[PDB]
Parts: sequence; structure tokens; C-alpha cells
Amino acid sequence: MSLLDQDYYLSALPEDKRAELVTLQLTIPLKSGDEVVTIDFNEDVDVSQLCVLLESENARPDLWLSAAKVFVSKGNIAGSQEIIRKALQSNVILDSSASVTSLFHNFSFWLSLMEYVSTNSREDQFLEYASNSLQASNSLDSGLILNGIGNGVLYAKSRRYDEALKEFDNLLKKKSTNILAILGKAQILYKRQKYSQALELYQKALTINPLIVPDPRLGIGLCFWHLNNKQLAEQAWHNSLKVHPQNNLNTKILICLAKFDYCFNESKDDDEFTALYRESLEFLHSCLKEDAKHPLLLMVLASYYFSKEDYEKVEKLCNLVLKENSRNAAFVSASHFWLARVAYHKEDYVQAQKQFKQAEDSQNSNTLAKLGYAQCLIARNEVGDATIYLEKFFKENQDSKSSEMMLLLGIIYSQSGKSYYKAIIFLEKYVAVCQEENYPILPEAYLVLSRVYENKDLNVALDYLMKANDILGDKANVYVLNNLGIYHFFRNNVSQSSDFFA
Amino acid sequence: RLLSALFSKDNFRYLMNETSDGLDVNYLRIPGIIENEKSLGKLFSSYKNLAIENLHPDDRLLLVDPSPVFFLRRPQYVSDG
Amino acid sequence: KLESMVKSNYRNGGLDRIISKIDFDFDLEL
Repeated sequence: MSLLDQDYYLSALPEDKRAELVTLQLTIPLKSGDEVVTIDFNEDVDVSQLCVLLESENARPDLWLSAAKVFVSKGNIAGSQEIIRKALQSNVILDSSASVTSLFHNFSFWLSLMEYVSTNSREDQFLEYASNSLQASNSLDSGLILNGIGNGVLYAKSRRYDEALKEFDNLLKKKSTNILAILGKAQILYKRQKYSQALELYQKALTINPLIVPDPRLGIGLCFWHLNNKQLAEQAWHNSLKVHPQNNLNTKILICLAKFDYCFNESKDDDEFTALYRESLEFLHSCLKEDAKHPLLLMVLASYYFSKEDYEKVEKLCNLVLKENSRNAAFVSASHFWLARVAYHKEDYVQAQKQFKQAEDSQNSNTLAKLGYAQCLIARNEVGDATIYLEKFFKENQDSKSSEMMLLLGIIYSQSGKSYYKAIIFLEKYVAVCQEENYPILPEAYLVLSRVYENKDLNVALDYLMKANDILGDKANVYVLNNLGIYHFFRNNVSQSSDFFA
Repeated sequence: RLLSALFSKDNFRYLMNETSDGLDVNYLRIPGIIENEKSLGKLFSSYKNLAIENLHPDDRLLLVDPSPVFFLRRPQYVSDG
Repeated sequence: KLESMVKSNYRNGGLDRIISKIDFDFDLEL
């Protein structure tokens, strides 16, 4: 078949869009007349000398902005800002219309956006710089739709989603072929958790432009993850990596996470689990040979090293991530959770409970941190406190499928005795969730259910005891056999009772 | 081990929130959208020559609904004769 | 039988021991 790569959509496009759009050499006419100069961006192009030459020759603003874009690709954000400023100082822009000055103001706006993005810090200062540049551009030329796109992006960064959505509605009124408007709308919808609504926009953008940056396939894979079709997500991410093999390590990280999830939830045997887990570790390490300080990779490796009893290195990585990415609360929550898990072996119940609470406060979506908090409450013999916390969490999250939480609730209520009905409900929910997940149902839940049903239904209790015995197999104990025999004796099953007693 | 099983169930669900770095959109990222002032319009009109057919078959497979039938005509107004 | 075959140590809770049985050397900074 036809190879799926960047060259595929290169050949799909006409040769005008193939070579010219990716030229690393810029042709600049000279002020002397027909003389021109060609400077290759592969070589080390100096910003100051190039700007001085451009000002002397008074070249078209397109060349200035193209050089700025290339220096952006080089990462020279300061150099691109210098290019923009000296272009504003150039005679061409001063003698041109206000439209060119507005376009360069919007370019400086994009420069501020990139400066904020590349650092994820000083957000207010760069946002104010970008806002001032965008306001100047709009005042100089308000008819440019790029000013509206910049306004919408500014609203999105300040979480003014309604105004950005209105701006994208206006852009859709102007034209429905605007790819950037589609991307911004889909980003806002994903931020508003409208995964499917953003997914239609992702598909439309991908169909319109398969070579558009940012990659729509990243959002499509996120939606497939939200729609459980993670296999298609991985396939689309592989296609994106083929199209974008550079500066897209996040796709490889997502692929590694998907592989780890598949290994966890699909390995049919221990040997297959080991093979898949080691392959995922090798792929993660190969990605780490490019970047060795990525906080998410360290957090992921912390799980493996905690499973390897390397708690000291887990603490080192957690502290390093906390120092680097304290802005991200999710990393703080994960580090606190792992510190509490490490201290659990040390049984620092007060310290582990405090760490679990801090993890919950950093990121409330971390259910595991709350479950560890409840477990630590149990460790400190806080039966009532753990019960109150668990009831609060369940009543706030009645739709959450925390099977172990429901099992613990059932056990606590069985110990209480008076709340047997909630215990039955929670144990049945745990049984159903385990059956849906194809996970081994704990026979202890069956024993608790039989104990509860002793005073309600001997038939259901006996059936649950039989199910627990079938799960145990050779693990049947003396108490289970004695209770089965007593059940059959009460059922007048003399033969079966005698066999169970034997 | 109960918390380990809970982690395995959860895996890295809530850790994908930071991975949204691909959602950010910047104009300068595209190489050829800026080389001319109207390169945006040219590239928006460069893909009008392309369609779903020109998409790669594997990328077409990525277009999954969240075939024509012979008995559903498209309406007309002048007919023929 | 794949439904019963998949039930093994990691599902039973011996996942940590399995990871301990998998040894790998990283180029750790810390």
C-alpha cells in the first residue's frame, strides 16, 4: 500500500507547497536594485547583522516575518522579538500601512505566547505583554481575523472560555474553513470536558489538514481514551509520530502509558505480564535517553522503583519533581501519595495520613490518595473517623467505581452490624464490579454476606458460602465446612451435612 | 497490596491532564502558513484540491463515527426530459 | 478458558513480587 509518512501528504500536495514552504534559505533583495542576497538558515544566522542588513536594504516585511518564524523554529524567541522590534524600527513598516504594523504586533503576541509556553512561568507578565501587543494590533487593524484568534487564545489562557467561544462563533460566521478556529474551539471543548464535541472538530481539522500543527491526532487519541477505544488512539499516535518524528516526545509518553495500561489489564499470564512490562520499561528508558528530567517520566518510574523496594530513590525523584513542577498540583499529589506509600512500610501513620491529605488537597481527582487516607485512619484505629470519611466520599461520589472502597464499607458495616443493608449493597456492588472487570472476587466478601444473611436468608447465605468454597477450591477451611454442614443440617440435608462434617 | 491493585486499576488516568500540551495552538508552528501574508488563505485553499479520498487509508480508518446506498438520491429541481 | 487463565498473581495481588522478579538497570540521575 501507500506508505503513511510525511512524504505521503507532501506528494499529495502540489510541489509549490512541498519545497517552498520548508525552504531554509531566504532571498532578500538589496537596496542597490536588482541585487539580492540569499542566507541559509542552516548556518548560524546572526539576528543583529541580519536585521541591520534588512533595514539597510529595506526589504519587504514578509522576509522579516519569515526570518522571525525561522528563528522561532530555532528557539531564538529573544532573537525573533529583536527582529520584530527592529522591523518596527525599519523604514518599510513606518512607510507601510497600519496593517503591517498590526501583523508584526500580532507576531510579537505569538512570541510572548511561545515565551510563556516554553517556560510555563511568569504567566502574568507575558500575558500582559501579549495583551498590549494584540490591543495595539487591533487598534491599528481590527479587520484581521488573526487578532480575533489572538483574543480568543488570550481568553482561553485566562479561562474566559465564553468570550473565546463567542470569538470562534464569529470566525465560523466569517468562514467555516478556518483550521485554527476549529483547533481553538476543540481545545476549549476539551477544557470543558466536551470530549465528543471536541472530537468532531478534531476529525474535521484532520480531514482538512493532515499536516497541521498542533496535531489533531493527539486530541483524537485523548478522545479515544475517553471513549475506551485506546487501540485506535495508539494507532493514531503512531501515525502522528510517523508524520512528526521530532519534538513530539509527549506522543511517545502516551504510547508508553497505553502499553503499561494494556499490560496491567490484559496480560493473560505471569510470563506475558513480565514480557510486556519489561518491553514498556525498555521503551520508556529509550525515550528517557532523550530527556532524563521529565517530571512525568520520573513519577512513572517511581511506581516501578517503589515496587522494587527502592523507596529512597522514590523519595529522591518525588522531591526533585516537587521542586521543579510545584506549579502543577497533580505532580504534587502524586509525590505526596508516593511518600505516604513509602512511609506506610515505616508505618508513619500520622505522617502517611498527613501526606495523603496533602495529596488530596493538591489534586482532588486522586482517589488512590483518599483511599490511602482511609487506610491510614484504619491503621490509627480510627474506626468511626474512617467510617465518616468513607461515607462522605461515597455520598459525594456515588457513581465512582471504587470496588475496594465499597468492600471496605461493607466490612465496616458488618462489624457495626446495625448497617447490614448498606453492607449487602456495597458487597453486591463490589461483586458486580469484579465480575465486569474479570477480577478474582474475594471470598471474604462472600463470607461477610453469608454472615449477614444468617439472620435474613439461610438460602442466600448458603449459596454465597458455596460460591466462596468454589473460589477457594483446596483453600477450604474448617469453619467454612462446618458452616456448610450446619446449613445443610438446618435444611435437613442429612447426607450433605454429614459429608461436610466429614 | 490493596492499594497496589487500586493503582493498577487506576494506572495513570488523572495524569493525562498535563499531557494536554498538544492542545495549545500557535500560528508560527506551521512552516508555510506565514511565508506570505496570504499564505494562510493559500494553504486553506491548498487543501481544497484534496479531499477524503486523498487521505491515507490508515488515516481514513482513524475517521470512525462516534457508505452510500443506491436508493437515496440527492434532490433536484429541474429534473430532465 | 481465557477468563480463568488471566486470573493470576498480579490480579490476586502478587503484582509487586512480579515486578521485583523483573530486574532492569536505568541511567538514573538520582
